Amino acid sequence: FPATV
Amino acid sequence: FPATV
Amino acid sequence: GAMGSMERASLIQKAKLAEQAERYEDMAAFMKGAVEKGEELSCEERNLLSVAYKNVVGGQRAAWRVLSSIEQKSNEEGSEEKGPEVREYREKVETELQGVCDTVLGLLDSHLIKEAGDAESRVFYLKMKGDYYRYLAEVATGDDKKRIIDSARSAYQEAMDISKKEMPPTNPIRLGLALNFSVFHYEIANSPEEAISLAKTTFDEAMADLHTLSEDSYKDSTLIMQLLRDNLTLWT
Amino acid sequence: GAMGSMERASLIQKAKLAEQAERYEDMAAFMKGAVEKGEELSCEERNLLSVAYKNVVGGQRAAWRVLSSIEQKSNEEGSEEKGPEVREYREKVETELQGVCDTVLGLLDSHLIKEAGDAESRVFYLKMKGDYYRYLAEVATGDDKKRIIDSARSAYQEAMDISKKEMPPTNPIRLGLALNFSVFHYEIANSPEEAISLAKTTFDEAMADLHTLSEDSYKDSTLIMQLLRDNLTLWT
Ligand SMILES: *CCC(=O)Nc1cccc(-c2csc(C(=N)N)c2)c1
Ligand SMILES: *CCC(=O)Nc1cccc(-c2csc(C(=N)N)c2)c1
Ligand SMILES: [Mg+2]
Ligand SMILES: [Mg+2]
Ligand SMILES: [Mg+2]
Ligand SMILES: [Mg+2]
Ligand SMILES: [Mg+2]
Ligand SMILES: [Mg+2]
Repeated sequence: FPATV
Repeated sequence: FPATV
Repeated sequence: GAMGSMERASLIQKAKLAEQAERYEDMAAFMKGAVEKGEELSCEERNLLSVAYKNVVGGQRAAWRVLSSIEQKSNEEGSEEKGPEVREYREKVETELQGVCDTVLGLLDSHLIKEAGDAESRVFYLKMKGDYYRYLAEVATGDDKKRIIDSARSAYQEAMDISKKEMPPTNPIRLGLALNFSVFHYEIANSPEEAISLAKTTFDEAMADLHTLSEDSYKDSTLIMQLLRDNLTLWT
Repeated sequence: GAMGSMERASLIQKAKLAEQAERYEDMAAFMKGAVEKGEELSCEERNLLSVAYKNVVGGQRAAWRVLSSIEQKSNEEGSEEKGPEVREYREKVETELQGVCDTVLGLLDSHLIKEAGDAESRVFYLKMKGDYYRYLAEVATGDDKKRIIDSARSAYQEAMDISKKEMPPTNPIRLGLALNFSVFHYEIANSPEEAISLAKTTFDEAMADLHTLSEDSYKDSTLIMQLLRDNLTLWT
């Protein structure tokens, strides 16, 4: 999965 | 801590 | 509310203790109680709220994906029938996830967003609104999937408009908002080109503003810029 | 019981799915429902039950220790008064931990132990009884702390007596029982010499019986023997 914050 | 199972 | 009898300051103190103990469900319940006191949240308090619910929903999402993958495998050709149990349990986790998302969206709508006038608070809460509609979108399949997606898009868009007018390109809230909106484009809206454009433009405009920052601000911004770069590397 | 309407086999299937999703609270609830169907548990099912509750109580214990350490620091000389919140929240976690321990002990007493006649099941459940009294002992401070400790000791002792008569020295249940009873001696009963003697004797007698084992049994036994050695290294 791609990075989120 | 020591190991337990 | 089971937290109605506890002091606001005690709820915040206990949220911080729960974080230290990695008790994120407790942390979220304490912060929900604090929000429901009706006062606006400080920046630190806003981050306690987001940290708590992000950890809770993050675990739910991880479990949902495991179960969804098992379910899809059971629905391939040649798979032995296992009965309704996989679907039932995936649905159980999904319903609990949707409940958490609805709780957070409820706090934002009653009444965090409408009382947030400063850019730093208003952008923060609109990003959260986008994020929790995005989590609902990840599991949606019915007649309101498109409406859930548009609700996410609308919240992110309003946050982006404010952040571009009112915050520098290196502001960590603005950066994290763009990171997540970019993921929304890639993973939810089937718009990988928009995802990549947003991530690139955000990264480059932040790069050009790093010279204005202190050493501590520089570390905060470059941390999020690296996540933008990591995603671009994954996508190109 | 909220699981009263679900098939035993469906509860077991869902326990396995919950394990795969790292949803250990769910896993424990499913296994509690399965136990409450009233049939004896197979070896696999016994391990699903223990895995679930060990993970749940293990997280509670970790949180309790974090909070207890903060509480003790606040009770040192020169510490600023923080109010009742640290104690209250430590007590909240502690009460939830005791509740989980009481639930497990309740299943063992109604009626897993009394129906367990084979050594492998009876030793397994008596070890569990010792373990969950030990977790209660870790947080006990009042008029029944000594009685809780003796309840743990008594359960472990009966399990040891059966395991020595009925199982080979390399049996993994017998080995894990001894590992944990040894920790009970060291950490709970203030008997470090008994802890060390038990661990050493258990290790050496298993060493002498490894030659009788298949390659797969050898791996299972030597894994637990390494834990005995790790503890001995920590303690000497
Ligand atoms: C917006 C201003 C700001 O970030 N201020 C602030 C002050 C003190 C502590 C925090 C903070 C950020 S994350 C966090 C936590 N996980 N406990 C606390 C922020
Ligand atoms: C006592 C016999 C035994 O261990 N048999 C058995 C058969 C199948 C699966 C297990 C087992 C052990 S741990 C576990 C799990 N964590 N799901 C399953 C044991
Ligand atoms: Mg008041
Ligand atoms: Mg559903
Ligand atoms: Mg643009
Ligand atoms: Mg029946
Ligand atoms: Mg107490
Ligand atoms: Mg002896």
